[PDB]
Amino acid sequence: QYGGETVKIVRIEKARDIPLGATVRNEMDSVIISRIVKGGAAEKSGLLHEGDEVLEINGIEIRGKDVNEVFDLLSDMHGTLTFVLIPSQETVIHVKAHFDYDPSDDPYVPCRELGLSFQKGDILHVISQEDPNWWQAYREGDEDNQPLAGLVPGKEEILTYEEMSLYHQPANRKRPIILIGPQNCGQNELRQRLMNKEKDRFASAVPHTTRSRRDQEVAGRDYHFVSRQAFEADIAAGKFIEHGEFEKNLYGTSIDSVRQVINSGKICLLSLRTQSLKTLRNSDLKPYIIFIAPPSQERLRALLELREIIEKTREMEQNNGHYFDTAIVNSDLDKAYQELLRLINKLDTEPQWVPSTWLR
Amino acid sequence: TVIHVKAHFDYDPSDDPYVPCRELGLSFQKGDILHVISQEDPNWWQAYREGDEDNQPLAGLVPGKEEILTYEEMSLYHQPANRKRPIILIGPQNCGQNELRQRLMNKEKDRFASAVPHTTRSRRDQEVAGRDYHFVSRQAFEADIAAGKFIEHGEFEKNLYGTSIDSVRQVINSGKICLLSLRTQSLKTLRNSDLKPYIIFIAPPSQERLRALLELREIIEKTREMEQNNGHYFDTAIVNSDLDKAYQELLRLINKLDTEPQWVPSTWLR
Amino acid sequence: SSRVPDLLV
Repeated sequence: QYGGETVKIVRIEKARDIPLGATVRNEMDSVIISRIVKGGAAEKSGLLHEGDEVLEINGIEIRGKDVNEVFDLLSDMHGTLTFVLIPSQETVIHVKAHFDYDPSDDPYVPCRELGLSFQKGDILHVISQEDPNWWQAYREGDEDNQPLAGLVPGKEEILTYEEMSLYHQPANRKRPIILIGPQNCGQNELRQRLMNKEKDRFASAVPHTTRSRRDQEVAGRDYHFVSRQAFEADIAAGKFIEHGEFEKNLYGTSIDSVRQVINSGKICLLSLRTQSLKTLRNSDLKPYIIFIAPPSQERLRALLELREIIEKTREMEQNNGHYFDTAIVNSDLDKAYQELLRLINKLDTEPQWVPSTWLR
Repeated sequence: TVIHVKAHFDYDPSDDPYVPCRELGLSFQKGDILHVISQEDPNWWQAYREGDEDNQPLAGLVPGKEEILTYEEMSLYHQPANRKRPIILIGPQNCGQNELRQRLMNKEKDRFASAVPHTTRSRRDQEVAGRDYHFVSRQAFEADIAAGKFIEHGEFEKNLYGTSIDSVRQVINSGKICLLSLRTQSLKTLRNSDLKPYIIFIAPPSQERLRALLELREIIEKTREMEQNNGHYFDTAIVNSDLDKAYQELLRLINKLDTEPQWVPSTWLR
Repeated sequence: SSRVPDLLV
């Protein structure tokens, strides 16, 4: 009964007419907790988490409904709560704005009661930068009686002029190549074709792993087996472009290994999530970022709800990404591949533009 | 010497009333590249474009809105007890700078002081080279511009003047807060060095009251020039009124700096 | 216009 899955029963105390600082979405036949808003009883108890779901609230089933009756139920009950759930699978940094913003005109915000309008020249407490596209914040001089938090756009520092310079690729120390884009628009096939049709002109970066040494991969041919203590020490030092736990072990990618590959006359290839760029630019690798994007819905459905969400996610990675230096519109595959080879061969006989910092 | 820059803000000169020709615009989109040829003008640089406009000589004018951010990192700061911050006044050339400066350091016997300038004029006996002036020959004086150790250096009758950056620090190491009177072209250096200043802005009043004070042309000129909202470096600004009334705010601020802490950009602290 | 965006409980 009640799904018969890994079930937990939790208790949270709620008064009358008091929001509980949780954001509930509505996707396929189930209700999903989406955010935890600080300063609310949910954060105080520190029990609920994002990604979970709901079965029944105070003994009344939930699955099979929309959000509005859930809202009506929660806005009419007080006292001790009873929730049924299955589990999931910082420090203040005062800032000062330099523009204007007003949520009621922005058709993009992931809620409408957490806007937090503010004029130019204010001061903000920022509490969490966890979701790197929407920060949680408090306006200075109003801290206590908000009472909850607010959301503010996560524009990274972007100037209104810079200083660029010409740069010529040397004879035999070639710049990396770094592909980014949405999750399901054929990056992997492109990588495999590039590494298979041409075999002696590309390479890769061997990662770090804290697993056990199986009897198929020896010393430095496929991994860099180490002890976990060194791994957390390196994370603290900040030597990792990207790192993520998986299966009780740790993976990643270093910065020395990329130098080993780039230091012998080959073109490194990679693939990244949109998070890591901030760490990559500040170093001196001198990357070259390429954005692979899908075309409109009609031709894509020709190629192969899910279409709409993929177009939407494509939209998000632009309008707050301005680093990269070229966009490839995916099409007939063996035309995008030709375009990619054209671009990469172009670098050898045509100088390029880099911010002048990377040379001083 | 040319400088290459890369824009980041869309701008179309179809209507912006501060361009003093109404048709020399060099409209461009976000992500273009400029070829700046002449920057000595405090505003309205002279610019090419990179692209189709290259064939013809451009020689256009582009707004000089120097680098400003979107988000910045700040920090709290308490004033020390023996190394106080300096005070610098900026404003349009006719509103009451000199009056406030002289009366502010004249009615407090030993609480304020001023730095000393470098001068290439003739050495004399009345002006002792230690108490007021810093007599130095011409060639070495001309040398230091290459290093860039000057706040602001003007020219007057074949003699060039300016102030050090070490005289200010020397006065800071004593008591007796030091005052100045700056020019808006020369902020970058004094905001980028480890000096930690405090900038306040003096503004002129509206047409009616100013006309009452001491025809329409100069009033229009002053209210136009007051629209130098190409700064916004400075912390706080006041508005002029009855002259023997501005003290209730000026002294309040300059003396209140002792008690409550202030905000400074996180760079200066570390 | 993804969905009705969200809701605060």
